Amino acid sequence: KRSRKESYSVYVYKVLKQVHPDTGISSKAMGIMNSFVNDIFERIAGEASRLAHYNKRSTITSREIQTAVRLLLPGELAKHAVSEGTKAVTKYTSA
Amino acid sequence: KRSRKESYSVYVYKVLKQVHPDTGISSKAMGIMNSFVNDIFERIAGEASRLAHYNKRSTITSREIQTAVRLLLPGELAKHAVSEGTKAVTKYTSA
Amino acid sequence: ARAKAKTRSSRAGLQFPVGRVHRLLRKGNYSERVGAGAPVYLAAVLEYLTAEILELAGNAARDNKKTRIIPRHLQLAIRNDEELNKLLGRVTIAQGGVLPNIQAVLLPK
Amino acid sequence: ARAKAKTRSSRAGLQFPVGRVHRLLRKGNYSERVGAGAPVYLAAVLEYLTAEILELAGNAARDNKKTRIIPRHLQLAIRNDEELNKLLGRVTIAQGGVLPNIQAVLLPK
Amino acid sequence: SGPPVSELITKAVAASKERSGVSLAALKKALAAAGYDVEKNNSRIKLGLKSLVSKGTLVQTKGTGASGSFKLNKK
Amino acid sequence: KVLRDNIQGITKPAIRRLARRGGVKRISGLIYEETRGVLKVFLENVIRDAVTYTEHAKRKTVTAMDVVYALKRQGRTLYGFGG
Amino acid sequence: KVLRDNIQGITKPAIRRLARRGGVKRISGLIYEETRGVLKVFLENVIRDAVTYTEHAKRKTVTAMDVVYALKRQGRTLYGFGG
Amino acid sequence: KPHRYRPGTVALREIRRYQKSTELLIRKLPFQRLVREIAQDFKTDLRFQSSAVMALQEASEAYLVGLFEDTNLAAIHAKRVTIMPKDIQLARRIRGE
Amino acid sequence: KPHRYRPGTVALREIRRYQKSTELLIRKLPFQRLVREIAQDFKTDLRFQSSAVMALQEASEAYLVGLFEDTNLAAIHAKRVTIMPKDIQLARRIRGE
DNA sequence: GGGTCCGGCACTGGAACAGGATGTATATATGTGACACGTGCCTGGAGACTAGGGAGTAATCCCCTTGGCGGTTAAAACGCGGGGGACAGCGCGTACGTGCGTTTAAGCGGTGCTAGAGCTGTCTACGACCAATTGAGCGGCCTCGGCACCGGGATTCTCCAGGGGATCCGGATGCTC
DNA sequence: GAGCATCCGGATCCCCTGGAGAATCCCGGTGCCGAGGCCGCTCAATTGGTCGTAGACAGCTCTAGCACCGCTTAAACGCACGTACGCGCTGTCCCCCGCGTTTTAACCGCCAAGGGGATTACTCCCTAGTCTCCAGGCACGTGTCACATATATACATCCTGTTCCAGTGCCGGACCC
Repeated sequence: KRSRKESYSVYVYKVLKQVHPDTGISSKAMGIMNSFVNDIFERIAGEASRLAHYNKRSTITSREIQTAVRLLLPGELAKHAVSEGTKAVTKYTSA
Repeated sequence: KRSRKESYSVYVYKVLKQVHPDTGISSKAMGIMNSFVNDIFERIAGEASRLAHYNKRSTITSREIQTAVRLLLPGELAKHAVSEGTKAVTKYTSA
Repeated sequence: ARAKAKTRSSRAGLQFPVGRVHRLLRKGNYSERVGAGAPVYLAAVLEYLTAEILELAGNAARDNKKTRIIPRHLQLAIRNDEELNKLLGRVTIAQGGVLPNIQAVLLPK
Repeated sequence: ARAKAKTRSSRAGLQFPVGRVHRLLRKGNYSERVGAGAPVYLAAVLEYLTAEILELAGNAARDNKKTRIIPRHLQLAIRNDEELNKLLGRVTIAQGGVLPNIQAVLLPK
Repeated sequence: SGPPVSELITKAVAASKERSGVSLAALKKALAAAGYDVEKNNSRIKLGLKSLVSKGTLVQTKGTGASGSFKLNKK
Repeated sequence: KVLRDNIQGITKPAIRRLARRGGVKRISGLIYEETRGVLKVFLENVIRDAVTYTEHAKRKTVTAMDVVYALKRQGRTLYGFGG
Repeated sequence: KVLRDNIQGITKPAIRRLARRGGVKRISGLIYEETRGVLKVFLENVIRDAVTYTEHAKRKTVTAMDVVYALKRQGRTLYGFGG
Repeated sequence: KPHRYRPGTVALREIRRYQKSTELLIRKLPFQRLVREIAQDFKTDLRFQSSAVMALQEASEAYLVGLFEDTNLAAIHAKRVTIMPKDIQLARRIRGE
Repeated sequence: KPHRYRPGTVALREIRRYQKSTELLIRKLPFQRLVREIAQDFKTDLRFQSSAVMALQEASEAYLVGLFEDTNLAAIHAKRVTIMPKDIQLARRIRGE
């Protein structure tokens, strides 16, 4: 009897097959990516927690997620990231 | 009147009375010490949150505060802080 | 009787589980109260970062004519981009190695 | 029939506000709950740190024949103790300046 | 009294007489081995070598000024 | 109204006196524009973060709070202006 | 069980190979003892952090998670060990 | 004949002078104009608290002076006392910037 | 006469070879023994899982290799090809430890 | 006829080009085990409704921020000069580089034991929440002495203008041819 | 009798010290404004009771980690030859401190006017919570082909011989005295 451990494996596999149908991965680099998603998530989420506590807002909002993304990510990644995120959240609100 | 601004000024002043009954302190350095208390407070609080999450503990206890005090403070500061804090909590549990 | 099950990532059209990261933000205690659009937004951001780093890794692997990603490819991808280098400066990848960097004074003649 | 309102800093024998620290960790969102001994412990360690800093600051003030402490004296305090230097290496005091430090090659023969 | 440094330098350049000129470090160590306070006489040996090369009794091989290697004249 | 050349407003003897605060004895001519540039980079990097903090605040004024806050995020937290 | 002199257990050619990783052309023979010293200092700091992490957990065995966690709080993050 | 000190002796004296000092070195108005100028290229119509631009100002000489002992160590490393921008580039590259 | 390359060329070939390489570079068992050796001093009877030891291995190698590009920058800075312990020391000092 | 000065030539030092050795790269064969795909399941995600509250927005004021105007001078700007380094070259001593052999201990494969990791169940200690109420904590305000600025006199630092010792150079002296 | 060797004393240059000036240090003096303390207020701390719930512990399994053991070389190490730097020193050129004068805009201070900071009142959008349901992701099993490894060619590259060009020192001739 074992305990299942959560991860992000199949989702990164789906992203790989979307960007490259015919390429593989190593399991070590897969652990690299799972830790990568966790670490970048922790950075962005900690920035959002700080931005929430700063202006006396007890609610984290996608607006301050946007400020955190523009904060941590320098340059071109920020403008791309806000682009897919705005179209994604408009798609979410539309359905 | 006005809404208030929470501070740590007079506590630094009365600690000055405890350690040096004769000397005074400037308001600029007093704001520095309020910044100092907030900075060390948020560092220890953040490490407390990490040690809580990391063992899947959702109670902030005195023990991981002791570990984080050991962890951030180097050496002599850490050990004397452990001694003084254990002294304080033994007086606290003894009402 | 009840509506057909449809995950919110699919309604967004995104690949990482928005529900899972939403739960992880709930139990991270990074806020008392969490809005609906923020996990979708965060998921989309992580998808763009993963998409760009994997396309860089895929071109690196195609350069090395290996079909499968090795952490050497991932190190070469993350370090040959100056902007991701600024994003991930103080980190080393396990079994990553380093970029080819030889200084001109070390070369002969 | 309620008992006399005494303070938890007093039963702790401490002067830093233990209840205020307890409140600020309660609304700081670092866990769902906090034990009783943790804010007492953190108020204790903060009080020791401030006692150390201001003891060195008052000694530096007496060094400069002054009964009033300037942030310059805080520089002479923290930057001349290596353990506090390791505590606060990355911080700068506003209107504080730097210790007098001259490299040995700079002085003439 | 004692002989001045110039005769010692002529003996130093005549001591080895390899194909290139004798160097400044080699002549300093030659003065140290024969017996001389080379530590406090750096300006002295500089002016002496410049004075002797100005007469043409010894000629410069490669260097400029006090640097380089030093070898005796044609005759 | 608009401004074009304020990097020359950080003058030569002021940079010199800063180098005295750094303990630098003698300062070459090519130093000056390099210090101006690295000053420009550090300032733009912090003020961009600060103005994003203000845009989060929906506030048209740069406050000392967000300056201390952005310098805290950039690993150079400053003492004496919090609160 | 007792180990005393494994500080010399890292060999001289191992330090040469790390120097080749660092792009060192010519390495001095005097480098090795101070590299061993700074290596011991860095390991001492990180395992001090790690043993505090594990004695918090009341565990006598330290994990890779604790290693990457301690290196995370030091600002020398690694990836790929459950972090 | 007017007196004239050897160079560096004066320089060491004002090193001691401003180093025992605690006051500001850079003029606040041209620098504050520079702050408005660099803020202008991102969003128009910004306003600045006086204490805010001052706090940014001590942040400025803080980073500058720290880079300066960095470059001072770099310059004495090369057996020199003259500072060159190549030392500054070294300091920026070791600092991670 | 048997063949022999000039100094540095073999070293530069080692640079290309090992920098192209990705494998773990220090010996596993003596380094693991050293980690235990340091480990008894702070707490007795400490046990290791192997992946933690490889993690410390890669961490040590990463910290060292970064210090060696730092000292290469220092050696170029002092117009040298050799690093000397003051190069490493000033690398430590500018990194702020 | 000797002394000296110039030109040439052959000997030696230092560059251009082919050639061998070798390590590194490329082509082809082979197994294997880690990548990948299919299954069971079950928990983690989701749909609906409810409660409740954090927050968006109108309003206001005020105060703190921005704009402008006169005066003074400290600081900036420019120029002359002079001096301290920057740095290139050369050479010498040395300190690793590398290439051989040797010892060994790391590395690999195999096996037993266990101690701790970890999972499950208890349940008791303990923390969160909330009505009520108070005393410490902060805004406001007001006085004063420690201190910032001002001025006068010593002291230490700096730099430059005279004295002492070593050195080099020229003249006297003796000796020998 | 004089040409040369030698010795000895005088000029000269570098080092070595005393005195003048000046920048800072130290001793009074004055008026000022931050600070410390009184005072009023009001709000978060405190008590106490309850309610739920979460971590500490007992116990039980099972997993990889520790220990032991036997081959088997890759590497650790040492030594010796050798070549390639580190740096010490100085020559030389040049670039930048220092000091003075002239300019200029910074600082101050003085005054007007309003932009949004900040707070309050309101009313409403949004989202934790909970019960229920069901399906995608992960443990698990398996199978299987890109890749690690081995082996046979091919070429770059790197050092060296060999071959030609240039410097130069020594020898031969010519001039001049």
